[PDB]
Amino acid sequence: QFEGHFMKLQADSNYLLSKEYEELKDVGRNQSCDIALLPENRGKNRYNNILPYDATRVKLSNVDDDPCSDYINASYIPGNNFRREYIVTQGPLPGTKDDFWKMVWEQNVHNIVMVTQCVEKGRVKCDHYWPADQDSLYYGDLILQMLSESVLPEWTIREFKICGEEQLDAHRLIRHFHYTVWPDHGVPETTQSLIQFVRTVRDYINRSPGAGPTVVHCSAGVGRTGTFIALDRILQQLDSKDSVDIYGAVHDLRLHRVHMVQTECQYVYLHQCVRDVLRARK
Repeated sequence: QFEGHFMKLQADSNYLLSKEYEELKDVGRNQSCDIALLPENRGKNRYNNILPYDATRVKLSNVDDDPCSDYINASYIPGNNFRREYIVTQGPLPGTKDDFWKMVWEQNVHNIVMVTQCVEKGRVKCDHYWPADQDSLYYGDLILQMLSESVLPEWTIREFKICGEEQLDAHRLIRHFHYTVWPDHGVPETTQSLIQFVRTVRDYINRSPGAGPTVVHCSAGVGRTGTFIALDRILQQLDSKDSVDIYGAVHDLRLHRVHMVQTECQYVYLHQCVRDVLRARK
């Protein structure tokens, strides 16, 4: 049934697909971002036009001295199973790296997804915010150590040990999934690459049932990040319900954070992924 739906959307040079995507443009955008606009938080945002909504931002534990110490450019995102299934965030800045790992710890994060390179087309997109070697490093009051690094053709998987400096016995294993082949222009050259990356991450998410939200970020945490989350949601729907609601998924993402699935081309790519999964099965 999806195949016929997608064919009708593509008819007349994607007329109905484009109309549907444009129907989403205003979704969620009347929500305030006043906290992110406070002057004390100005240096904490990578992009002026990509701020979390007050109603869905992730809050850090407040430091007794600074009233704006609770701020990070990050948003809760629902999935098929939980209201706070993901946390989406920007590529950390040098000045927000400690806040990022504080959020990871406080939110009980066990899986982090990164869908960007640190530098692309000579432009800085994300700071290298994890250890480069096997030696331990403090990020604020949290000790981080890279236990392993596995470089595969289309992504890299790292294992980190994290623990607070007070309770060295109460450590946690974190997995980091770095998608390394998103091209400098457009969307991935194949659907198979992001499908299989998503399936890999989801298999690890399903293995940590007590974990907090899965962190997902790119540079701004909206375009590639929203494509990853939408694809994760609809591949689960396809395997379970045998149904698929791409529009509803992107709509729900937009309610929680601006620009999720930021281009029509990314919206098309999601439809092509579903079509390709179905075709491979028929």
